[PDB]
Amino acid sequence: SGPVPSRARVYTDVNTHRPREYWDYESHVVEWGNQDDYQLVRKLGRGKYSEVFEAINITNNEKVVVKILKPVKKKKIKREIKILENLRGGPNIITLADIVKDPVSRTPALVFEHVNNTDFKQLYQTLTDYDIRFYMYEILKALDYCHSMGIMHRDVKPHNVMIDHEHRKLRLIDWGLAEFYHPGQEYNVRVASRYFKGPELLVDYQMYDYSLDMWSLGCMLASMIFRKEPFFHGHDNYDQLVRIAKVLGTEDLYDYIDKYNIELDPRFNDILGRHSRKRWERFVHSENQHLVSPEALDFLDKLLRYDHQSRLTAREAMEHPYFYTVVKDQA
Ligand SMILES: COC(=O)CN(CCCCCNCc1ccc(-c2ccccc2)c(Cl)c1)S(=O)(=O)c1ccc2ncsc2c1
Repeated sequence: SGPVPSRARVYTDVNTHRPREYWDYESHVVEWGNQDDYQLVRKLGRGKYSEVFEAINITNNEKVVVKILKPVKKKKIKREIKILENLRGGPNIITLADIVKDPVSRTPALVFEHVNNTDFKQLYQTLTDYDIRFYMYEILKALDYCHSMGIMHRDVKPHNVMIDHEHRKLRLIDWGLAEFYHPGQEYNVRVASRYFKGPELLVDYQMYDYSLDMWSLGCMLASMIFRKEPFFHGHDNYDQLVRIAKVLGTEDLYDYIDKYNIELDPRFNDILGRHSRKRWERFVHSENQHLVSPEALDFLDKLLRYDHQSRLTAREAMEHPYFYTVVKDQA
């Protein structure tokens, strides 16, 4: 039998209609810029595959961020660089400015345009319904753009969204897990961070697509409006699907595995159990009411859905009533 195949409801054949070099990144030659142009100022972060530094380009004296990579397969470095190049100049997409090798350490280093990230202290406590609507709109601009350019990000989460609230700016970053959509293709499922993995990942359904991104956007929206970070708080990959099941109910889950004839690790059968889909109102309190609205919950419900094929698209999301004010305040 085997799993039932799936296509993407949108942007399906986008990459097919492009020159192979667009998506066949293994093909891609990298021209190394001059590592002496940049001097590193201070470390900004550390993140498993990369370290990040603020640095200055002594050619012209512009501030800049350098991401020094830890060893990864060249094919994956190529992949990140091609996607960044393909996406450069796109809405709220980080801008890759240069690529440099240390002459000795041989570690590759991506250089980006400087963007400031306002502290999560000043942010979280002062956001308000409006600001969240705004920035969710900004994220959807990026997701619709990358999806329309045949790319799925595969690691949407707070840590990969930078907000410069002084200048009401937002950038979607860390494209090192993004990959190109191709109809037919079975992809690796152990991608994204645990709280944001869609159910397709958790059940080992590999023929997924851009729709994966929309699940994690939902996971973000959820923890913002209910102020519950992370929203689905699983202790391991299995229990993660249990946390979801405990909100979205087990009935819709099994319908999903049936529709796509997915083989569930017998392990899950003894852990999922029987659960009702919960109404959103039991996550609402006094402390968070001000972010929760009928439109917020309609929007959220239409992202957080086991069946990838039935989640909103990025465009659909942008057209939802939840954003009616941000689309008018921007015209
Ligand atoms: C390894 O990474 C780190 O150590 C942290 N980095 C930056 C990440 C900062 C975390 C951003 N979280 C803020 C955030 C994001 C989204 C929301 C939001 C969610 C739902 C609705 C509306 C908003 C919120 Cl509240 C906060 S970082 O290293 O310094 C850094 C800085 C600049 C830069 N430029 C290109 S890559 C890069 C990396």
